Amino acid sequence: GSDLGKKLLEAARAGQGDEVRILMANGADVNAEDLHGSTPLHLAALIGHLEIVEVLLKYGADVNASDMWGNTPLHLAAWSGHLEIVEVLLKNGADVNAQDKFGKTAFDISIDNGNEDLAEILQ
Amino acid sequence: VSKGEELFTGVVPILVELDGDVNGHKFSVSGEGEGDATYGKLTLKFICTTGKLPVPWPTLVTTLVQCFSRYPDHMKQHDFFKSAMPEGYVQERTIFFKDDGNYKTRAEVKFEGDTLVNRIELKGIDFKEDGNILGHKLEYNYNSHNVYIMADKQKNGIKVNFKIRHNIEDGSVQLADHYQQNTPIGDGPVLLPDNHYLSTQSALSKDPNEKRDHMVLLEFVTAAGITLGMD
Repeated sequence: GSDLGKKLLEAARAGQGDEVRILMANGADVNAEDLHGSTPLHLAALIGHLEIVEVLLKYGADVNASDMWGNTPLHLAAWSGHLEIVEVLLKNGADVNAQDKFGKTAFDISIDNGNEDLAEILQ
Repeated sequence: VSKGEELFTGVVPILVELDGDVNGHKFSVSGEGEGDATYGKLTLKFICTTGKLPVPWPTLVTTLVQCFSRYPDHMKQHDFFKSAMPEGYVQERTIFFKDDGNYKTRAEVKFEGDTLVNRIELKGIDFKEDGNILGHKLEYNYNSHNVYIMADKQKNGIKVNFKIRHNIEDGSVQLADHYQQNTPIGDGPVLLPDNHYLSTQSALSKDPNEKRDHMVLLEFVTAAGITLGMD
């Protein structure tokens, strides 16, 4: 990111809600990226941290940010079966048709992982 | 389903050391960075510490930590690599560069304190002086591959094979057949997998502030089951 951007990426990946909130209130770039193009929302979605997902969206995170591998936050939430995070992302305009570099949507991932709950809402 | 997978829930520091000899040209490589096995990500930078790398950086990618592959939840039982940690495993390969020489490699991958360390010895023989390798004719880029993994009950480990595709600067591709074995170092129990594969993606770049011969490597690896209408 920047100085604050890097701290925000690290705090999000480590699931530190309070640290994320303080960084955002002190002006960190909500769409900071690491070298892979991972954003704070990618990382929070990956680890299933509902609070940080909601805080970042409330500070204007790009719900449909794509990393350099074509993953969106919806993909990563689906990878780990995070139902509530999928619901929240969908409700904030997540793109059900976004494809990664294998041509897969979040739905396709739910199907690969045999997750009937996610499959139902990702169509 | 392994105590070893618990060591990979966070971002983990990585150190890589390689001692190489290709057709008599001796060289060393150091690498450092981080891995995120939940995401399946590596971010690494490698330096040739002996001067100019006498082979193309792309030929070394496979040799230079499959414990960072993302294994989905339904497949955590098939994750040999992490289960062998922290004591680790020995990773050996022969790599045949078609119409050219071969690399033999032996690596120990294990934790030293909180760092995941890959230490490697590499011996290459029978390279053509003006083939694609010693002639430095490989493009500075990398392809996506499937890495096939089976259990080896006998050696309490796995066997692995795949073919790397290296773009040549004339538009052709140079294949490198990869045969691989992994054995645990510890006496602890490990996971022996059903047959499956890793799907790999990589990008190579340069650090503009780095004055040595070097490679920046970004990698993204996901484990998958065999599916209907493969083979």
